[PDB]
Amino acid sequence: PFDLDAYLARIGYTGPRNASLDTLKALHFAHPQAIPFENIDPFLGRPVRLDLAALQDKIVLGGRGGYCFEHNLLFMHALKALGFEVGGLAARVLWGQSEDAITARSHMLLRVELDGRTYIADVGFGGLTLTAPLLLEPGREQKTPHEPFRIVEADDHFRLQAAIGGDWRSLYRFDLQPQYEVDYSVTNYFLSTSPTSHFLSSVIAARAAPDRRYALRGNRLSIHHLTEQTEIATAADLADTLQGLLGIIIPDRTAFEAKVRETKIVE
Repeated sequence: PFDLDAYLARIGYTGPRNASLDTLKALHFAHPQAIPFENIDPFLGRPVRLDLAALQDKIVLGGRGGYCFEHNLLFMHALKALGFEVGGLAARVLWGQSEDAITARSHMLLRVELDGRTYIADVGFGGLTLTAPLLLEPGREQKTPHEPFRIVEADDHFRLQAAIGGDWRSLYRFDLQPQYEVDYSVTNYFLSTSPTSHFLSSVIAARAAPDRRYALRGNRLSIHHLTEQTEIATAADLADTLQGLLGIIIPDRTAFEAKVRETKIVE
């Protein structure tokens, strides 16, 4: 039982409620501005629950954010409640540098079928949040409220890329294998509890705005203008940046400052 009314209020959406491309675009823009990307719970060693009541409690009622499964499960339920035809996908993250040739299928996105065309939707990528749905058409450069994006087709996957700094940079790679909640729950368990997850060893946060994007990785704050960099020197500063600048909830401030020391994010 999904509370569509509460969700649209959480994201500040007052437009028409229907299963149109105009609506999908307004939701895709509004969601990552209103609901931050963050791993506060995993960083603090608390569990991430993916069931729908737990998601609404945390994010909608509780005003918090989340990482990809939390964002995209939520978006999926809302789109389904609005009457969109929607399925889960999974992706391997290519953004940044990995110690793996092939990285794990650690990211979730969505496919949306609109008048017999396939779009992808993804309001939960931490590296760089997409702010518009994208047509699944290889090669085609697609305008969004922020950067241009494109999907390229390789041997047996699609790669989503964004135009950043004059380069096409790959966010992740995916195929069309369908994913269900049970599949995400396995990956979620790994990412929120394995000592090998970077979601446990550091803070990762992001939020979109009209003119800019905010990104925090550990002690590095970046503001990307439609690019200011601050290095955060202390746990108190990190917490103030999270809570003040980024609108992120820290549910246990002393456990937070204590974790920041253990991980030496700031040291």
